[PDB]
Amino acid sequence: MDVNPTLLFLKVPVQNAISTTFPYTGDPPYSHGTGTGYTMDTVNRTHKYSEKGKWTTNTETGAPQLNPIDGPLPEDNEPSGYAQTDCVLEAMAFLEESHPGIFENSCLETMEIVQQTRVDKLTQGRQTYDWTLNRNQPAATALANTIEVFRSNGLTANESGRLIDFLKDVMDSMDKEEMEITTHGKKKQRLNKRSYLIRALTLNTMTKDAERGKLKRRAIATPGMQIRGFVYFVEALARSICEKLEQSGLPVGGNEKKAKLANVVRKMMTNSQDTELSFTITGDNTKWNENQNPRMFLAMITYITRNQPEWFRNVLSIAPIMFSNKMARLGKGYMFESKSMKLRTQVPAEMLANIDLKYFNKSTREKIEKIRPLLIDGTASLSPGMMMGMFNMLSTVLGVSILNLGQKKYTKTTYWWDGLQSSDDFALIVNAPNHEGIQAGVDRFYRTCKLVGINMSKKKSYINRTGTFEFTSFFYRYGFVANFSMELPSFGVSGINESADMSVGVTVIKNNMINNDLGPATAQMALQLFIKDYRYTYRCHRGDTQIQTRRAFELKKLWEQTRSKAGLLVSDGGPNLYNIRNLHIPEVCLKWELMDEDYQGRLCNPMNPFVSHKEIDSVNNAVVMPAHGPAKSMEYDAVATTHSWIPKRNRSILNTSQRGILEDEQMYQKCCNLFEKFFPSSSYRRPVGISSMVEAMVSRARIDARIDFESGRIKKEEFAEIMKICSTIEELRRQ
Amino acid sequence: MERIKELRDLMSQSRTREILTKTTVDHMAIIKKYTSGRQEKNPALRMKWMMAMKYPITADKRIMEMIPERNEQRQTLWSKTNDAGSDRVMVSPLAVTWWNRNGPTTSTVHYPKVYKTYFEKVERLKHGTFGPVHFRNQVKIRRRVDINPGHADLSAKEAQDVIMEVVFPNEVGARILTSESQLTITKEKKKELQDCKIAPLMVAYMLERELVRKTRFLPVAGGTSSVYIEVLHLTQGTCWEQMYTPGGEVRNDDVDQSLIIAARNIVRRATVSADPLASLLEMCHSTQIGGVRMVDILRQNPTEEQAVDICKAAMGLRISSSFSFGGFTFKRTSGSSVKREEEVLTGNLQTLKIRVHEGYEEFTMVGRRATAILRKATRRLIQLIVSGKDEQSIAEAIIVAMVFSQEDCMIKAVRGDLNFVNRANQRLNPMHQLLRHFQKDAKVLFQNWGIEPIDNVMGMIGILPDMTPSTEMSLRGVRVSKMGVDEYSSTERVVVSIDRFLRVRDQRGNVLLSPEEVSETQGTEKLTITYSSSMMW
Amino acid sequence: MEDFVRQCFNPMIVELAEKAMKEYGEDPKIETNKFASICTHLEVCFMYSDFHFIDERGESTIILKHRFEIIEGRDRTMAWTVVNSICNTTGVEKPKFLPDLYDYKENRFIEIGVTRREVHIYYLEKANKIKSEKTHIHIFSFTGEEMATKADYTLDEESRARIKTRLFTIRQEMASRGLWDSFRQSERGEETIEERFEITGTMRRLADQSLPPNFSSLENFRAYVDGFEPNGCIEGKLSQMSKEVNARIEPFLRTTPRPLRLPDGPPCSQRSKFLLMDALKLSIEDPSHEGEGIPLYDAIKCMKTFFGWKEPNIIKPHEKGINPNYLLTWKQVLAELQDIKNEEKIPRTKNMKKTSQLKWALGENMAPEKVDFEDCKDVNDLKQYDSDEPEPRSLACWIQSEFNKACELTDSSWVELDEIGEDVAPIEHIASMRRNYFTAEVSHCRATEYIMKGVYINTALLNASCAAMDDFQLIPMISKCITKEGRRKTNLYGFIIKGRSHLRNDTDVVNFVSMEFSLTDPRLEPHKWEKYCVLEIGDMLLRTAVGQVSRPMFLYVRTNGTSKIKMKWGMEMRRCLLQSLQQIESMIEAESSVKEKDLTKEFFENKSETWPIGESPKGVEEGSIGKVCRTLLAKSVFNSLYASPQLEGFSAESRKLLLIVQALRDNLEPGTFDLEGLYEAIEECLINDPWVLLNASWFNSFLTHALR
Amino acid sequence: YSPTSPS
Amino acid sequence: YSPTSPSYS
RNA sequence: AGUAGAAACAAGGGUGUCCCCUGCUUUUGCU
Ligand SMILES: [Mg+2]
Repeated sequence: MDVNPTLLFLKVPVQNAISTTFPYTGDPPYSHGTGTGYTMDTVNRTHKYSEKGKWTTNTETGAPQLNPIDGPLPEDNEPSGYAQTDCVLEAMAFLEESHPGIFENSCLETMEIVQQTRVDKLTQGRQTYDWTLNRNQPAATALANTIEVFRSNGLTANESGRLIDFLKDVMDSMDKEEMEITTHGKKKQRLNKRSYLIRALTLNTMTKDAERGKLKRRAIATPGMQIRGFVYFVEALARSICEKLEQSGLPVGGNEKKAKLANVVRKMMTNSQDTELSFTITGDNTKWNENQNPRMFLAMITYITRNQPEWFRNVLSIAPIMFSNKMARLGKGYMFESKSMKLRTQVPAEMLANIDLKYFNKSTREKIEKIRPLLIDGTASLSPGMMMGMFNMLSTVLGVSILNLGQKKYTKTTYWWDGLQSSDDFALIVNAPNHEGIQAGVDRFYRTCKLVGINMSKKKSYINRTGTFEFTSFFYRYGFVANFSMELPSFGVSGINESADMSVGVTVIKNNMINNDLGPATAQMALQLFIKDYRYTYRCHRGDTQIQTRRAFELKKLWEQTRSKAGLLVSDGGPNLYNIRNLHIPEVCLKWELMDEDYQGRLCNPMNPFVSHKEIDSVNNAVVMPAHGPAKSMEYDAVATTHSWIPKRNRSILNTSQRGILEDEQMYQKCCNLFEKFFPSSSYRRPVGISSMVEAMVSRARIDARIDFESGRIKKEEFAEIMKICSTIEELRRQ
Repeated sequence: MERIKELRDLMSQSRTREILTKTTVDHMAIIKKYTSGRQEKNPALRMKWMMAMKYPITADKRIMEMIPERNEQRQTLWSKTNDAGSDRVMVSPLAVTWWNRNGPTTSTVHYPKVYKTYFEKVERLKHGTFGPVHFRNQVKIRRRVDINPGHADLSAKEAQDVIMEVVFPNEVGARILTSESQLTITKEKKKELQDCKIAPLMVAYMLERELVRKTRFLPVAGGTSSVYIEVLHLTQGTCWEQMYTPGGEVRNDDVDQSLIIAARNIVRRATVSADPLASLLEMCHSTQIGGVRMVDILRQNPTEEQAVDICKAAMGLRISSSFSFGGFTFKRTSGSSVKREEEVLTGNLQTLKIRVHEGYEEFTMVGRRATAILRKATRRLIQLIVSGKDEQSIAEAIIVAMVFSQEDCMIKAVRGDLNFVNRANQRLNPMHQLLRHFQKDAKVLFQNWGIEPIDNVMGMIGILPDMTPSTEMSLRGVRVSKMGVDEYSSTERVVVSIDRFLRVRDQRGNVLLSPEEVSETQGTEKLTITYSSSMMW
Repeated sequence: MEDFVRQCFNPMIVELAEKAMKEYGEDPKIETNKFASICTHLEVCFMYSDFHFIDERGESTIILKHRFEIIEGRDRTMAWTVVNSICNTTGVEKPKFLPDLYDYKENRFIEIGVTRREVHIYYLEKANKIKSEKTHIHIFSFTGEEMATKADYTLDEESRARIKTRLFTIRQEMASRGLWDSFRQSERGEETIEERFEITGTMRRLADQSLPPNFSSLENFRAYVDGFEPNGCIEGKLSQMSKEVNARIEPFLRTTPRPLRLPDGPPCSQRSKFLLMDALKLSIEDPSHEGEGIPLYDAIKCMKTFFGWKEPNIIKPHEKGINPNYLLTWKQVLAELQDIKNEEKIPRTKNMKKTSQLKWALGENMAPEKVDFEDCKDVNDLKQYDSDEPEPRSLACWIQSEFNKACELTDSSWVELDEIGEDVAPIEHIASMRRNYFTAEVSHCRATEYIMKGVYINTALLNASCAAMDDFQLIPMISKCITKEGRRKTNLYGFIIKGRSHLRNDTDVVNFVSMEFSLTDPRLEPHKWEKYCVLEIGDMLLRTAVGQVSRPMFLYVRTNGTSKIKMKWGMEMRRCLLQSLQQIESMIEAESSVKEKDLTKEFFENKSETWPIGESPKGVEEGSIGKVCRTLLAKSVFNSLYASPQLEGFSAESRKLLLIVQALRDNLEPGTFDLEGLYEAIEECLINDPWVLLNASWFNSFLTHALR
Repeated sequence: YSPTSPS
Repeated sequence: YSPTSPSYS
């Protein structure tokens, strides 16, 4: 007897046991070295799929650009980038005709958005590329560096705080004849027009990690701070358009997506005895982000923004232009080794332009030779494609337009089609009287997609009668089935802190019960396993246990001291009182009535030093990375206690030349913290004011001292002393 | 005192002096987030790796003078080394345990008053009662519910103003609270939270979490309520239902039901009135629900109900673009149609002047007990996928869909004259006349509608004219879906206009709501309702 | 007039005025009558407030307390803050709008006004605008007139005279400049400014170079788009397009699919971090729970229970290694254990000496020196890092045996789940009984032993790596179990020596040397042990049913490596359980939704229902629900142990083929656009991983069985 | 419960 | 016997 | 050697064998 779990599918339908096919209990693949090879391969592929285009030499950056728009029509089934402008415009026009007034209302809503958004909105990013430091930095740090450099160069239109004013500052800086930057031992560096222009259009390329279902790694890109605002406005407009389209799967969540898929599937499937067949295609596009063209996006935005103010059109149009004139960094470079001398060294990618080719192997040599013509200032010119792929919502609009072209009033034939689109993914359904009509409709859809620059992966797609299908790992078999493995990595210690981790684990179990058909017994065992893992990770085993750990002594002393043991938290060696009924209750409140007065007072002491409160937006809010998709924000219910501490940070930067920023950071904190001591509300709602920090602080100190003295809470001596100190600060401000 | 001393010491140094004297208050929002610390890319791995170190936690410098350097067992608790990018000091979890077992104990009496949401949750769970477990096929409808029992339906801005007044009284600014409900909440919270040592930020966050209505699109199987959805994981399942009654009542549900009842009664009394618009406006401004004026509730309550929508649009506010017919709300999904006036003859030899809709169209119809999706052609019905709690609800949905289809097949099914009138003794439009006539009885229509065979597909079943489930036969384009037909998520809020007869018309001119679309059901008010107008006397 | 105003005021006053007018967004060089009015207001208010203090009793003071508090000449935020604080503390209700200043003696807010017009007109205007009755209003005139509420002047006659004199002299100076007549004050209109966003300069050129080929300027493209109307563009281009661009459906029938092509090469070898089926454990009855005692003391006790130690000798040498180093490593481990034994004090951890054998076995100083490129470009053999495909390996028959042994039941329980809250709800009781059935079926599965062993080993390795990154640390492989008689046992599998662990990247490798006890002779399956050096360290007298039989006891010694990510994911292996159990639960619930009752007890105590789970020469074999649960648990565990990108790729690609086969089985008429491409994508993921090769072989068997 | 298998 | 958890006295 | 797989680890910096610093920080995007 040889055990063969796959044979279980001979009785249980594949969907009903789909979780058996997801090996999400092991670690996902990771990249080990450099991402340069993947970036060069991506650039070469992008320029190969559109090699029958017009070659131009940019007058500003002096880079060679490839324009495949309105190029030769495809003659084979290979991926193509020769989108036709008139076809895209016709698709947009028919989308408007199907939903009259959609573009106008979306434009009005987004225009109202534009005049109100603040520059600080750009701080809600993740590792934005920094042209000043020429490296990845956190979004807020990159924005601050850019603002400082702009200010030093007489670009101060962003003092108003509006994002559009920052965009005007970027516009003006683009025309500057010389840019001054400060590099850490502060030193001044001067960039000419072309150098700064190439830096502002640069994308930092790296390799993606923890991706599932792929054998080969792929490269991603991150833009700088010069293009984030334009992309933000474009994505806001695209989101407004998508919200009003019933065939768009964004930005709604999983439940809404399932509802829409069920609605469309039931709509199309149902028919009388024998009048028409319906076939669903579980399709998937190939090289989605390497064949989409920024020029087509510019055409789409131009058509969408018809009969609108000129400034709105320009603001929405800047982003496609920049993306059309983009450049990509070639990663860290490569590493060379010498066996005879037993040596290793790093070769930066900036040197690949004129490096000897004898070091590299055949494939890398071919890649370098192919990409050499495009290299400029250590960056490769990449006009076509959407490598970074931050237009996830305009592509959804294009796909929805292609889907909408399938109405019977547009095909002018017995066949028609409908379905759902989610950026790259799509589910199609074609209805036709017979199989010949089905084939005709599928061919029509495929050819229209080719005309609009969308390529369907014939290798990754299939067609079957519209009863069962898949869409972004949602499996439908006459109803959506559960895929628990997808959420398996979420079942564990999140890694925020004791209280937050407990809250997040309990909430995750509750939500997987509510949504993913997690069974009661499975939920109970998940609770048991989470408690075990939590205890082992945080070394908070039960006080009476004889587990040897650094924290065992303190927990044992607290345990023997306590009278009511059931009131202690699991973080303090207490027992686990959670069950299915009370998976929605925070732990502190769950066992509040069982806690001793002394222990309760100590644990819930607002005078402890372990609790630090940042801006309210981060209160009871955590970042969780799912198995698939981008990182998400999760809100958990927990009482702030001594277990809400913050773990220590990385100190590697202390050994580099960038340590200067660290010191700088600390300085800011001081001032910021001092501000909180004068404006306690400043952490809740962002304060506004053009006066300097010191002026507001001294004014508030004067008013507070006067009020407190009038209230009689402070003796005149203290008021006089603080008045004198404030006068000293006020005079020292001038000098 | 100490604040100015700290400011002076800060102003002593040169670099920090420049930072303080050259950065505006607006720039604070940016420089405070300035950090060299990359956002963690694998928090689970980092936590598992760092809890094996000696000093993984960070704490304020005060910890140095608050707990001893070493434990009784000579175990170090905190280390002098500062945390990167701040003045905090690295410490071990043993420090936290030592604090919990030996730290300064303080009276915690405001905690139940500050974290009211969680303590109400636990009280509701404790006082609840359970029932039997029913093992049966479960039908789950995805609906937009509000998972936040116990809130005062205050929006973001009003909640922010109340929180500012309660927690940071001197920073209120230029805003003066007006609505007496807001004043009551402010005074109450100020009294309860007087002399509270909890950090202001946490108190503000808890107030915001408690006062604002949240919402989620969830697959509800049974009742919908802020107290039933809260315990959804424990009540419904894949194949079981756990009977349960939460041990607590929430004022939001009470006010919702009372508002529905009051709006229905007021529109009913306005229909008879000589001036429906003026009478409705006066009744809106001259009534109170549980001590709260209805005008304030209407501008804030998001509950959906034909009477509520009519009252909300009367004074002038945006409402859902979906139109009400036969007690069902229709949201258009795809397609379009043009209104063409036509004359038609019934089976009783009567002339009806109707406004047919020409063109392909798709609608989703949502009702109290059943929901469906309808593909409709010009004067012809293509498909009607329906699902309801029980047979009667499905029957009502099918009747309304058939009438809406405007097919001549249901026209010639009419027997007898159509002389239906409203409460004000006014003739109704032909569509509603037909709907009422077929709602009284439907044997002839269902019999004289059509019969076609179907394909047995899982999750689907047929219905015969006598309304009995069938597996090989059904009506024309009508199918009953065993699995719940999910409703819509978001509805467009658009401007509308109301005439003197309370007929709500949008910009395109089509009627969305009318008093004849208000249900005749009368429930029991949960909150006392008082009417100060002369009519209700 | 700008010079007249600027030169005739205190620099501070003009600075405050200009800041205040800028706060509104106005241009000081454009509007100046407003500037003059606001500067006069600031001056009069400052004279009103200055030269006024309050002594201790609360009386006047003319040259400490300040009688007047200023509101004008401040940012809206600061003014609102101060007024709100004053209203809160004093109790006086704050006004709807912003007053000019506040007085403490009478405790009320007072408004100051300076107007060319008659006092009464401006007084009425401001009074009926503010609409306040508890705020004072004071109006001044350029001609010397002045009036306050109820004709009550708060300021002394001397102060009023001084203010009047200042106003008169400034008016005389302005008239001397001659612009006094053409002043007429100025009022706030609250203008609205339309937005603008121009594309010019370099960005205009970039825009002109980012259009379809046929257009030369952005304006031309915009004009073309605005005047665009759909005229059969898509249809014309579809007609033009070649017919070779089509999506032709290929009918997928029972005769279409073919078996996957497995790679060819040498047989695959074992690559797990510890022995799975060949592991031998020395056990001692100790009444302690998981992770309670000192690992080293338990290891010593377990070692004591075994008699029959033999002088080590190489049996199966490591082909590419130095076997004498492995022999010396084992000898050193024995010596160090003896040293700790003869110490009368067992520390938590032991640091091994950095001998030559351990230096070699743990990869000491094997990283090439890091040098600058300019210092080694001339080296003859300097080249790119080897980045070829992994060499192909053919599937071997030992992985199937491993999986078969991992699905078996054991005589000892291996998992002791923690407590949870007591059952209060009937659904919770049903869940408790269902979970009891599950954990009974799962507690005695060899896969659970693998889970516990892996979790313990990875936890110990990670903790040791973080705690001591510079020491060769000894770690016993220890497990805790409960026998069928209920007696607790502590088992020792072997030892692991962890080397230097300065792990920076999540993929950085820490090397270790693992020596594990076993009873299987390597020479039977040499290809499985290519990475090992197997020794003989004793002859154990096993107790068989008939009697006692002596068999050799081997030590599998190898060098392995693990990263931070691999160790972390090995610490979370317990969640594997969940997967299997979830799959089981949904299988019961689905069958319980038709019978309107719970069949968990029926399924687990009658074994009437079976599922095909294996293969036998007679055909397909069916097992019970417990067997299915154990099989799914074992599959999840082996996925955890043998994780690799090849497995991920194979799973993702073969999922589609499984779905297509299922659609064929459902009679849904499946069709493919490029099946050969899909087969190539599936096959590209099979290189050398035994687990992925076994999964592919299973898929081939399922394909053969599912189409007949 | 005492798990048992035929093998 | 069991070649994993045997008895050896 | 070993890990591992399209490129890497098998410690990396610093200062004059000891000592000092570092364990995600030249590399983790987007709704
Ligand atoms: Mg995709």
